[PDB]
Amino acid sequence: QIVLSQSPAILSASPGEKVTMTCRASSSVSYIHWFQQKPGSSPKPWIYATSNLASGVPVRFSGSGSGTSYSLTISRVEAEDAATYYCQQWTSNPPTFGGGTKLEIKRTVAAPSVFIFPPSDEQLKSGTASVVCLLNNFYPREAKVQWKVDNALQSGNSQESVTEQDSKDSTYSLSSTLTLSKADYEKHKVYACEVTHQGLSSPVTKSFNRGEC
Amino acid sequence: QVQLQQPGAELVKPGASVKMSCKASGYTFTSYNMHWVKQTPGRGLEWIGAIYPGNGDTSYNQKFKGKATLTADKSSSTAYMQLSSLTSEDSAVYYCARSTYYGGDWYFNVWGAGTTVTVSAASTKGPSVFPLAPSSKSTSGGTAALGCLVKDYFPEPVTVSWNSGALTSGVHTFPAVLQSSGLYSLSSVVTVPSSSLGTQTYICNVNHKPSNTKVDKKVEPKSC
Amino acid sequence: CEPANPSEKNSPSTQYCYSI
Repeated sequence: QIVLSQSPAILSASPGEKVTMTCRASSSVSYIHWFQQKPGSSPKPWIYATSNLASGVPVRFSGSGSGTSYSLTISRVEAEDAATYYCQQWTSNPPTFGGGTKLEIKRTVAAPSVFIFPPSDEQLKSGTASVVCLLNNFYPREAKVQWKVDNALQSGNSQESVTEQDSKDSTYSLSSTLTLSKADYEKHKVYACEVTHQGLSSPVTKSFNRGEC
Repeated sequence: QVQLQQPGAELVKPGASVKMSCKASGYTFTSYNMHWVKQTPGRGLEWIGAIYPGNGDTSYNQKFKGKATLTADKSSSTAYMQLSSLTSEDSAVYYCARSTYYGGDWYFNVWGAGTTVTVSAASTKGPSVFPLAPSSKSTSGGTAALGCLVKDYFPEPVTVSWNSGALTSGVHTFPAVLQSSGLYSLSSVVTVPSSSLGTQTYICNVNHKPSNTKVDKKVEPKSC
Repeated sequence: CEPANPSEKNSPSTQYCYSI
């Protein structure tokens, strides 16, 4: 099986930029193929036979190359281009795919809209208390979510989760939920979430007093 | 509509075998080669094998020669791939894809949505669904945020929608997280205009097929 | 000589290919 090496692994592109990604093969191949894959979905035929565009693929895309060196290039990067692009070859059996180059949009700065969620009544009626902090539609990805309990910073007892970059606005969303026992949850009054991000003027704090409302 | 239909997910016990389907429509199933591709975050997209439905002829990648068996049924126009004695390394997404045009060279121009396989001995566990209520806060706000905490379920995946699919804009369903307990947790939020919190009723619908569990939760606003 | 696409198995080129 021929080995296809792609580069770069991650390609950061600002909306409107002109970028290119390469694909190299362990030994010569007659044609190279490109597929676009957004997460949760099947990879889509994007370029076939080195230079041809698949159905519904914009003129911004293009591809060329020969022997062991090929490339895909976007003339004008747009938001809906975020995804991993995969290299592919049919010259040898078994046909092989490349490792993929992930493209992410470096859009303009965007502050998160922060919301904090107290544990439900049904949840404590089961012995567990989950407190969620929501960071909505922000960029860049780097954001500091810090849990404060009775004015004291917490650590290690909370997990985070991030969505993929949105195809229309190119931002991320993040959920950070603190989980602790009913018994321990009842030992404190003020539960807060502190957020620092490039976008907001100053670190914001959304909080609530246990069992007040 | 040339299309390839594959089931969404399958939970397999380590040691067992699983036979996956891939129904085709919109073209004559016997004049095209059907291919199967494996996908993992660590080993990427791997070609498993292919079959020609009009012959029964099959082609394999040496790597999956003793792991996969490819078959095709003419009358129901379905392709099948049987995975034997599955181990943790077999947990992945599996695609079926038709190839066409030997001319220039072949082309994977029609793919299936992919069937996600999880091999685990663990028992199926339904999700507990709790509401993430939008408080009134100190902040007046123009838009409030609504949510649903779908936690302690196994195995993936869980489908979450809003108002029977009527509300889609502004929804963010987060990637599941395997908790220390070996169960998965997930959250689904939506932003909506503040003034609608008293007129509209927001329901989150959770579907966890692998445990035959369907729950509809009302997330009740809180006057704070 | 072995084709990735099974529908090639009986082609003129694969048969010629086997005629090494």
